Amino acid sequence: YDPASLPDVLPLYYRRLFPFYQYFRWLNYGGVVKNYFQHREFSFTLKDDVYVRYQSFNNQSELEKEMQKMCPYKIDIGAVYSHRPSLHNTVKSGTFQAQEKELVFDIDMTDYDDVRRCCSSADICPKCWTLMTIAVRILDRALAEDFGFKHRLWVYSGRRGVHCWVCDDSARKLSQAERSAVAEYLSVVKGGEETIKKVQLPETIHPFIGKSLKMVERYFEKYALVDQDILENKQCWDKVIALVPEVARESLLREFSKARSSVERWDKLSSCLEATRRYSNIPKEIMLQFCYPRLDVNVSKGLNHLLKSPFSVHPKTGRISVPIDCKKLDQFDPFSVPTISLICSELDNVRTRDYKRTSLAPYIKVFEQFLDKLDQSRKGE
Amino acid sequence: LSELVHQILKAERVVIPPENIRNAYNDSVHLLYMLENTWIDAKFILQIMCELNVLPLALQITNIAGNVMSRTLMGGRSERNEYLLLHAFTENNFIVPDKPVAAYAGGLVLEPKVGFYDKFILLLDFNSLYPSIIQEYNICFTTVHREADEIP
DNA sequence: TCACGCAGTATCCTGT
RNA sequence: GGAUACUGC
Ligand SMILES: Nc1nc2c(ncn2[C@H]2C[C@H](O)[C@@H](COP(=O)(O)OP(=O)(O)OP(=O)(O)O)O2)c(=O)[nH]1
Ligand SMILES: [Mg+2]
Ligand SMILES: [Mg+2]
Ligand SMILES: [Zn+2]
Repeated sequence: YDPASLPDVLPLYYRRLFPFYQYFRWLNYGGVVKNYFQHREFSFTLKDDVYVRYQSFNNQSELEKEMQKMCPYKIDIGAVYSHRPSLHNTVKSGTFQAQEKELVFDIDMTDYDDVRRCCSSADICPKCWTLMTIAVRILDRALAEDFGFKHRLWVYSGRRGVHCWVCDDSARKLSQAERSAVAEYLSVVKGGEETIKKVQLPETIHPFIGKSLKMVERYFEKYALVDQDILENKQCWDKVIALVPEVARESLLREFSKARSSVERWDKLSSCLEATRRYSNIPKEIMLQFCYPRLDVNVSKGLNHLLKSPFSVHPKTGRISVPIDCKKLDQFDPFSVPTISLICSELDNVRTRDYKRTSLAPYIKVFEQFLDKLDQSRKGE
Repeated sequence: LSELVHQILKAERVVIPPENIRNAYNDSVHLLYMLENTWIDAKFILQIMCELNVLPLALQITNIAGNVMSRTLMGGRSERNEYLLLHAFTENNFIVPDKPVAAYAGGLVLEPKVGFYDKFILLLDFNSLYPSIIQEYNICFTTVHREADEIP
């Protein structure tokens, strides 16, 4: 993909591929609340990194128009305000307030850098994507069981991670404090680059942590012991040794000198820890420190946060921010995600059904199913 | 201005936040909207001026008193009466003073019988009380004998 | 360079 | 004791 080719393709996509009808269905939420779509904030990033916010639109036609006119490189969705953002200058000071917004989570592979060995920075590979695969299951289950949020849209971020939009009416009316509470409840791996032991579970395992460890276990052997090989050599297993009390460290080292496979080393570590009881949760702390999602509480706490819009185009990879089907999560491949160049090649190879002829169709289908569920909830209620 | 427009013209005026005028220099639509807001504010000011009859009333008051119109429209009461009496005295062959380079008892408020009354209450009020007192008893500079705090 | 009078009700505070 | 408001005429 040639990023110099981005300015050539962006218009066509925004003209014949961007799913505006479903997009308006989403952000309009069945028209129940008046001025809901009209008070939504958008922000655009144009060529040469020119940023504009407090953009609002009257209806789908105005949005389609101004978007096709601007051809933005980035589209971010923001809060629904007390008035129309376009007229925020006209609103008396203090009377312009963000009132409702989806509850959103951003999981970014870059935040896992201190604990992955295959890639670094913005590089991803099939060996590390399983971490995202774990996160979506660990988090989404909580959101479906502990909090009872029923309408959850998971979206690929385009490069390094995934976003989650929780759109239940209750989740859209949550205050800042309630959002911060939700984020802290879901958050376990606490600390920066200056801390080595980032998980310190108490004697009692809270049911949520038990279910997160249960989800982790299913994948741990493949991710950590086979793929990541977190015990390949001394430079790496020294870390895991650094994560357990010194008392057994020596006892482990000799054992790790006689083990040929990291699965064997894990068995040995588990046996040694079991023999050594307050430390019976130490293996769980290691698993969490290598597998549990990291959440930027600043992303989810603030109501006025602008997050990458679904079906955006990644300025560098060119991939489309496509929704991820929860059931088919295990089959999701971030490298097969349609790029803008591929879908423009597909478009120029054959009115409201043009996208069905591209590789974008199944993802718009997943989005349509999610919107159908939202409509059913709006009606039934 | 907002309250004045609300109370006189019976219309709603939008307010441009002070922090948004600077940011409005990012789109043609917003800048034109700002200019139109200024135009609408000017129109509101002119409409308020017309409604109260500020100008004709100022002219009438100035003619009655004898001051300059700008002084009348600057507000205040001392200058108007000053010029009224100046003209009155000069016309009648008098030498007016030289321009400068709770002090006494006022009205009487009867002690009320506080309560609720469900029958007709008749209010009797005097017409131009103090002016009529000045006329009736002939109270003036040239009539009362003052002496440079007792009632003359 | 300025600015009308007086009678009356309601609320709130007194460290360096 | 003082200070801050705004009604009446
Ligand atoms: N200095 C001064 N005196 C006033 C003012 N308003 C009222 N007064 C005094 C003088 C009036 O003669 C007296 C009587 O009050 P009123 O409201 O009944 O007015 P007045 O009787 O002069 O005329 P009216 O009953 O309205 O036909 O109160 C004022 O604004 N300034
Ligand atoms: Mg009277
Ligand atoms: Mg006293
Ligand atoms: Zn990798």
